[PDB]
Amino acid sequence: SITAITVENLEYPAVVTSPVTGKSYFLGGAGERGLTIEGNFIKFTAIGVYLEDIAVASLAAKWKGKSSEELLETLDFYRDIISGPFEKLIRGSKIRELSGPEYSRKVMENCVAHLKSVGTYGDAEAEAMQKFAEAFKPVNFPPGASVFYRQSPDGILGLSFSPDTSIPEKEAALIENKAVSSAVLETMIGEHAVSPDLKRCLAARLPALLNE
Repeated sequence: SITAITVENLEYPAVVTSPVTGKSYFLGGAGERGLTIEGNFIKFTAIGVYLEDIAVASLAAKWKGKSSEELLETLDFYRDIISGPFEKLIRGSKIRELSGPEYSRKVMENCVAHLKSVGTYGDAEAEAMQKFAEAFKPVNFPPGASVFYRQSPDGILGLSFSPDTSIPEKEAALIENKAVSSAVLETMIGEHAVSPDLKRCLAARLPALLNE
């Protein structure tokens, strides 16, 4: 009953299933990301956020019967999405070929920013971020290539790279650290998140579901 979303010709299936956890997620939102070079916005990748099907039951309690605008304006709503007792899956597909180290540099920057910001950037998180970086080094993302972030509610971040746009069956690395595990999503729909495109999709699509 939920639609799919195509971003720059890169398609995001309405629903999906993890070959790693066997769980099922539904599309929460999609969008684009890039760089602004002298006023001009140059797109580089498409991003999508999937929420485990059980996420609805969880969110029902506090958000069933809210308006797409009430949601969009309430931070607590997104905190619940970020740190909800379910798995979240984030798929980044490239529009412009970037190397593993190239792509990772910025996101890692935002993750460290968020972590030092909320006072949770210790030796553990630093090392976790080095492992994070380490996993991208041997990789390259030609157009259409994807990166999958599996955010386990158990404080683990699953990392897997795909040559195309389908979910790889094995994960490249597992980052075991609570703070870091949510950092990535935090930089996309958190309070201090730039581009509201994903927040808007979430606020627009969830209401329907939270009623059935």
